[PDB]
Amino acid sequence: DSSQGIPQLVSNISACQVIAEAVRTTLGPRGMDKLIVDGRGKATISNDGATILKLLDVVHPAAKT
Amino acid sequence: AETARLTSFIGAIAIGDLVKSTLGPKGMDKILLSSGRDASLMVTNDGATILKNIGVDNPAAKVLVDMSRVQDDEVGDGTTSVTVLAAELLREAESLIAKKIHPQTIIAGWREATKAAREALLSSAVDHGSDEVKFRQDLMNIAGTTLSSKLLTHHKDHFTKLAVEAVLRLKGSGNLEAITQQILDEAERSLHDALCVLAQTVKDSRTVYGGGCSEMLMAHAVTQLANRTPGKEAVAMESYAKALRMLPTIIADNAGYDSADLVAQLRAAHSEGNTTAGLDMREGTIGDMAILGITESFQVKRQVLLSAAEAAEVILRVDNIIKAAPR
Amino acid sequence: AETARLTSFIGAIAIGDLVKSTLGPKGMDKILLSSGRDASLMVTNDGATILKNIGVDNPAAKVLVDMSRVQDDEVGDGTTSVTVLAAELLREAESLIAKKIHPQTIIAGWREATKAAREALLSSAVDHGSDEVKFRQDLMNIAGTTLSSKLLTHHKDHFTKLAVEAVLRLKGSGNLEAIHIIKKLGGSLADSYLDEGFLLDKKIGVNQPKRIENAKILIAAEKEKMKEKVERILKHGINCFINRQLIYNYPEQLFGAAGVMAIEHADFAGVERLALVTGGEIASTFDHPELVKLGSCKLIEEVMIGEDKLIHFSGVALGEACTIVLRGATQQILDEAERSLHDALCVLAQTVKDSRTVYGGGCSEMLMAHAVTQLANRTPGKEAVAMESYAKALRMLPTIIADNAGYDSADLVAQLRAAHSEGNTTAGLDMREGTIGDMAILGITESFQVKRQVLLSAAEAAEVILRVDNIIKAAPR
Amino acid sequence: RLMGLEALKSHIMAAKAVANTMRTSLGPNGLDKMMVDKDGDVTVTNDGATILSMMDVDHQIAKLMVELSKSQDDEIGDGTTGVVVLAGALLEEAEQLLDRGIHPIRIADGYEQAARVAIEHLDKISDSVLVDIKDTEPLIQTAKTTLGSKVVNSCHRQMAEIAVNAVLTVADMERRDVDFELIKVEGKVGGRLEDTKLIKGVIVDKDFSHPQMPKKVEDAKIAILTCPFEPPKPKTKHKLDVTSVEDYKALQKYEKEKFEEMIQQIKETGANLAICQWGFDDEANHLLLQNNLPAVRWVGGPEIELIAIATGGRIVPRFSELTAEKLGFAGLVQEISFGTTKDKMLVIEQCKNSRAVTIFIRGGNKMIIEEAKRSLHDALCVIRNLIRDNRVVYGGGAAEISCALAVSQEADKCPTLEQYAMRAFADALEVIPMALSENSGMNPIQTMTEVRARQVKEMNPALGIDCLHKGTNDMKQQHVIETLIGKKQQISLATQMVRMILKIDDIRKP
Amino acid sequence: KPAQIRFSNISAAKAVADAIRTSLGPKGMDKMIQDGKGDVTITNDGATILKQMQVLHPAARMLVELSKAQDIEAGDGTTSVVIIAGSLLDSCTKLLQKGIHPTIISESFQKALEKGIEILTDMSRPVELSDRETLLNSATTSLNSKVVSQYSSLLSPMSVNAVIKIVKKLGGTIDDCELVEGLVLTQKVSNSGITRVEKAKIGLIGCNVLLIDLALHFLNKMKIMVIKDIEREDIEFICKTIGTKPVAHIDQFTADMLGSAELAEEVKLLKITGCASPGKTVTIVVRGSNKLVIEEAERSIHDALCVIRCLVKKRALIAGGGAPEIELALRLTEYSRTLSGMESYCVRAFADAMEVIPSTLAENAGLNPISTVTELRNRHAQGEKTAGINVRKGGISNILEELVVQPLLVSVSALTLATETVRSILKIDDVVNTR
Amino acid sequence: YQDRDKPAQIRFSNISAAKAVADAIRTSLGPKGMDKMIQDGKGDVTITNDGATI
Repeated sequence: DSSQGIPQLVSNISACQVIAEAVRTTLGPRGMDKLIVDGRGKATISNDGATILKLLDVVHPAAKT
Repeated sequence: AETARLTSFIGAIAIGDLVKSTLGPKGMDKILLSSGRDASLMVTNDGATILKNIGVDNPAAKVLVDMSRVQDDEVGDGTTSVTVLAAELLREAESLIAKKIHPQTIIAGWREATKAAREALLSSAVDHGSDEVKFRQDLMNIAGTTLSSKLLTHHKDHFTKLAVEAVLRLKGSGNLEAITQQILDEAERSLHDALCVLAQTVKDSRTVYGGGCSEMLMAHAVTQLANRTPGKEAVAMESYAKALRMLPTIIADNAGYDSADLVAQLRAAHSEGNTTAGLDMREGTIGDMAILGITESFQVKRQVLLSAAEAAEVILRVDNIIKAAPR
Repeated sequence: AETARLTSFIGAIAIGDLVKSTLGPKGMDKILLSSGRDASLMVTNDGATILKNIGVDNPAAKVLVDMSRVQDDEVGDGTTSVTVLAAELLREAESLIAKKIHPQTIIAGWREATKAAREALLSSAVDHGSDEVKFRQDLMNIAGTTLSSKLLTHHKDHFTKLAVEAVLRLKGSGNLEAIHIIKKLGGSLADSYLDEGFLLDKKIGVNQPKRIENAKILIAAEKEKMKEKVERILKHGINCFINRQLIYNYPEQLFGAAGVMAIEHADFAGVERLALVTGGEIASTFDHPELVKLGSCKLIEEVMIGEDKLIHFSGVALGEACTIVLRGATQQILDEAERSLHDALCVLAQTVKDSRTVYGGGCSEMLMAHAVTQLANRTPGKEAVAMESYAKALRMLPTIIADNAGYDSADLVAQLRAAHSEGNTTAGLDMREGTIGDMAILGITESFQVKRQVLLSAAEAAEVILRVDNIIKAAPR
Repeated sequence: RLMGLEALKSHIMAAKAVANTMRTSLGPNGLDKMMVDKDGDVTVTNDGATILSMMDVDHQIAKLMVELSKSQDDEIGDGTTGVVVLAGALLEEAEQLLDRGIHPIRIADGYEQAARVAIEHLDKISDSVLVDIKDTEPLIQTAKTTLGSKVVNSCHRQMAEIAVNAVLTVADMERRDVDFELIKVEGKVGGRLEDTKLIKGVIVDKDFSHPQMPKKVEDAKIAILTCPFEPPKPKTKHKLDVTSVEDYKALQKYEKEKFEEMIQQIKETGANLAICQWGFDDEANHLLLQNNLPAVRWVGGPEIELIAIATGGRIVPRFSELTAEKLGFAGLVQEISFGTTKDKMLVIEQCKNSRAVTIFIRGGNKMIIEEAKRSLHDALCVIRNLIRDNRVVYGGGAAEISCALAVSQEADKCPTLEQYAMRAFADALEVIPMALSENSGMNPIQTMTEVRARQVKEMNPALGIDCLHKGTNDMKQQHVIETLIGKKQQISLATQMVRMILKIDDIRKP
Repeated sequence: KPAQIRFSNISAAKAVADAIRTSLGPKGMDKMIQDGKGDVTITNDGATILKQMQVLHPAARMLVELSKAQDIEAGDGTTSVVIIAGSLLDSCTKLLQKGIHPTIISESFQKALEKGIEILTDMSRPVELSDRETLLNSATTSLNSKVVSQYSSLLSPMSVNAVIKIVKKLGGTIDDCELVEGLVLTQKVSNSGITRVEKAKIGLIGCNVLLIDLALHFLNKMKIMVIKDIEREDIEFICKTIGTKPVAHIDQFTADMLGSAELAEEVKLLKITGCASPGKTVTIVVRGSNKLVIEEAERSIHDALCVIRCLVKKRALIAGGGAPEIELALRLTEYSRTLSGMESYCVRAFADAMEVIPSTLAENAGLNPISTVTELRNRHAQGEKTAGINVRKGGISNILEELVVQPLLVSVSALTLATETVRSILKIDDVVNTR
Repeated sequence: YQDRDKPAQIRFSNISAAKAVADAIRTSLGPKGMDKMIQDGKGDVTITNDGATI
């Protein structure tokens, strides 16, 4: 599992775009809310950027940065 | 046996549902386009023009078109009413066959029903021994019903004065030959169909209540005949009456009204006296046909009663078809 | 919504079409066999026993069987007509929805139809206040129809006589506690005995007396403790004692010095039924002496029937009680004999409280259809179609009995319509010869309260299905 | 996954599934539903909350619809189905605006803009009932109509009087603070709906320790203990140790000193009724006959605390700490049996206006008694809301049709992108009464807009709808009235449901 | 299940309007059509889009004729008729889901169509037909949106003074035009040598001017002007202008089949003035350099006469850019509040169908589709139809002050032929093929 | 006839099921009748002419 060069950077570029798109509509006071569900079924409705990323838990390393 | 029985009943039901929409004053339109002639696309709502141009391949349905065409040549109006009464009979009759009922026994139950059904027409029909002003005024109701569901709804009452007075000036038998383009093609067609019905009313002044009144009265007598008949013939009378009850049920649905209430109320109305109630297609309610001034010819209703019943006796009796090699 | 309405009706239609063949006296049989057991094989034609044993997974069809259990526990007869009549009402109702008819609109006409139907049963209800000889003739026709399509159809002439005799021996309230039923081996179906002094199906003791005078019925370290409990009984001053459990011989002999007849191993009905017949009391606790009601019985005789000692009482308070002694070869026949007897006494007891009766054999059902169709003369539009469907459902009740008997159902049933319309509200189907005849001439009739209860339970059980439109299935646990 | 235009199109249809199922169970002519419980049990009802309580659905969009019922039943209760119809009806029209190109935020705010216009119109057409004067005449008659939409209409009159008096006894109309915890609903099988009783106190299904005890205690003395008056035993087994007759005759006299001490201790303290947890033996009950003091046995766990609130008693652990202050107070305690049933519940009556009553429901069926529990609890919401606001608006579809025109007329006065939301909120409010006519089996639309001309052309006041198959419209003459607090909450809680779903445009779960 | 055909006719007609809607207005989007021969074309004129669609479904076949019907009645707003009918059926699907019959919707639109013309009558401004200054402003304003908009100020009055045939040839320019009371042809008088004849008598085959090798020589001996190679389109006009009749036989040539003319010469066109016969005719001489310029010059005057014909029937003017459509969508919403039955919900849906016209022009103008129509509803509620959509500048402005006007007949005919065609679709239960 | 509900088809399955049992033992009728073979799953084979054991 290895890859380098120009296309490797595109995987990290397009991967970081998905994290932003997940919390793109939460910026501002009138931003949209998001729903995340854990294994217990508890649904949390909120527009806090720090709470969204704390529960998403993306395995991709570029998103963890 | 079983392959040929359904070719006749389902082969005729498709022709019945074909013209189920053009029934009533608010009858729907119909689109037609032949093969190879793309410019022949047109739109109409006339039942006599729908079936005459449509090619038929099922042999059981070809006789239904020929028998109904007699209504178009001799009477000139009500051709759609013949096919609807026929298909509704064969639809319920197909369920009687599922209950182990022979087709020949059903025909015997219909011949007894047509006797009581015709007895209801005579009791409801209104002759004119005098009061020609009331006869001539009622002729406009005969001419008013024939021009229903046509393009002449703008001058509908204007043309009723033209056909009614045209026969009063001839003073002869029913020969009518002695008396854009699409607007004139429909006008001359309905003019010939209105004068042909008028010739019968001047010969036979008897006239019955229209707007679904005469159809329900024929059903009440047959339903009363069910209690004056043997067993197996009583069920054939119930099915014959259920078809007559569904005659205005289709005119109500085509008019957009709730056919489950307005049509079903006339049953309770005509059951215990009150042999005048009918459907009001303008207001969408029930009123006195004598007061509102709606009536139809008795000779025409008797013809559709006999023609649709006779067209059904042939298709119901047959259950096997022989097909020869095409030439 | 589209799939849910059909699942409730089609699920209910299957239960009705399952047991519709058992309708009428010439009903069909039905094989019952559980999967994985050979001894559970059995065949019967009782509609109440078919649906009670068979399982149903559809919830809409489950309530149809549940409401039938109310008809079986209370009335005991006509259980099949409830589920049947409730079924064809749904068959036509499914056809009305195709005609742009709402389920709620159908309940509106049915509530009006049940009145025209219930009134028709009332107008034909023939009361019998006098002529006890003829009233006795009436009780045989209700008893003879209950035992129709049962195991005892061949010997109906014998059981109908022991059933109506027990009614005349009672001649009062409809309490079936006074009528005891004895099950004993030996004898054929026609070898059934009968008694009037409340004969019991239990033997007692080793050497007990078969005759006693002025008996007082009191119902309820081995040699030292049993003697103490016997002293608790002698303080009451009785000559006859009943106990629910078995009585040991040692305390049984102490009664011999005073002459107290020791009755042992009394069941549930043996204690409750004798509470009213002998005029005693339950008295489950007998620790405190002289604080309970002591019975009264003149002669406690013993007549040996069925190769087993049976206790016969006499001189009891309100001694209109009696005992219908059934006799068969084995227990499987005594099981079928007891259920058909008690079910016959239920509708018979209903007749003593309400002597009104209507003409059966399809006669009353057709009159209900005419009064409803007569009610269609004064009704709104949409309800006229609902009452039409309720009428055709009642017309198909004898259509099924004619098919179960093999006769042409299209002729015999449809002929009754022309018979009842212009007078002559007595013609019904004669199942023996398979023709139409007057019920008053043949002497066939049923209870008015039984025909009214099935008419109400069938109109109510179907009222619950029409109000359902969507099914909701949760997670099974 | 689901972002942008395709996000709410799957969420709206996910919420419409709950609306289209329950839109037919609205009104008195509502079609019931079939319940398949987890344990195979089956029932049929028409309550909106009971449908949502049993709907085990996994879709998260629809899961939040159940959370609305937890707070709506305490305030509204009766109109539980109508709020979901408007919730799905608003989302139906919202999908028409999402295709136009409006963001969900402007739609959630536009409905809040239109919801205040409707609440403003409700206060205008609201008519007082008990303004400046308290009376029980129309309060009971309005409750008779609340029970008319159920199967309990046969004996609804006697049940309405018991419910109205139960509130006024424990709660005050002037204070306007009604407590549901003080009113408990009990029930036993046996009898009919007209056999309902009202016990000013609390009742438990437990008999006395001996039939020879007094069946009527007039004194205000109730002893509440967890250890009965007898030789002390643990919660499981006494297990008296006996080897031979030597110990049997010495331990018998030790309990003899205990039988004479604790039985006589009931008179030393002044108690009469002994509500104990564990039961008494035959030996302990023999001395109570000479003392003339009844006692209750086998009193359950939570049954102890229910008596301490109404009677004002205290839970004592042992007989040593008994005194006069720790006794409960009651007017009359009695034992009432039902034919031949051995229930013998402990009937405790205060014989005065106490702050705890109990409505004992009787009936020949448990499911009908259970159906009467909710039909009565819904009446408390109509009584409680009437106490907080005597004003009321005529329900049965008259308010929504009148509220729709007031909102539609105010839509033209807003040059803003929420204008289409004001037009859609009006058409969505018309669907709640349109469902009442469809469940009645009539033409919904022709029955719907016929009232519009009546509330505009004929007269300005609002008229009802022929839902109960009565003579005609104008249900004011038929005495079918809904609460003003309920109509304001039904439109308010519905906008809150739409406000929570429009702001969510993505679902994520591992 | 008759819903199988009513649902298909809607979706079939919906697909036609969903495509051509982008070409709405002068600032509309073009299209890329691929012809069967292989070549393509780039054109935004809607009359050419649907003419090349080659539709097959009957529902879409009616929309092709719907556009052609507007071309004869009003002649303007050809694409606006298909968009209204396309949006109406889009709303009808919402009605059929409620359980409404198609016939109930037809008579409900009869009330919307009845109240639809009323809303346009109160807002429209009547004008005087005899005032040519109003005929010139009403004609020249709309002519600016045509292809040849620079030479519109000079082609408009040539239609005023004529009210009609238009002669065109290559050479010259557009600015020069002349009104001929008689008739003019695009042919020559070859091989005749006179080319100038006074006291002329004309007879279509004594007769000096013949309007049809050995026959060329003999006809020159008697000094008779021979004019041949005349198509049939000119035979219908010359008969009414000068009073001639056709002669299909040599023996049928007599005095009753001739005409008269004070002058008939070739000044190469045949200027023939002095008809001297009862009638009402005029011919306009048009010049131009290229062939593509004269073809568009004919459409400039021919489309100009459509506006003159609109003012004669309807002597009224209305604002452009969907201005009166906002009043139509708002006032019908209020009329539905007083109605009952199934007519209220149908009149409401009829108003929502017209809201898409200004929303689509807002799309083709680059503005927001929602904020454009939502702001105009209040501007019309408190104001009038003065404010609207201005596509030239790309913003909301006073349309009456922006010099944009259309006649009352264009918007009226667009709604009558559209609503009547929808009712024809509602009156269809099913279609069957014959032979 | 149409005869949607087919309870008579259920009777033929009851006839053909009972018909096979009689046809099997049909040839073992009388003293001069044929003999039949009975093989057990374990392999025990026996041939006899007793009509009851078959």
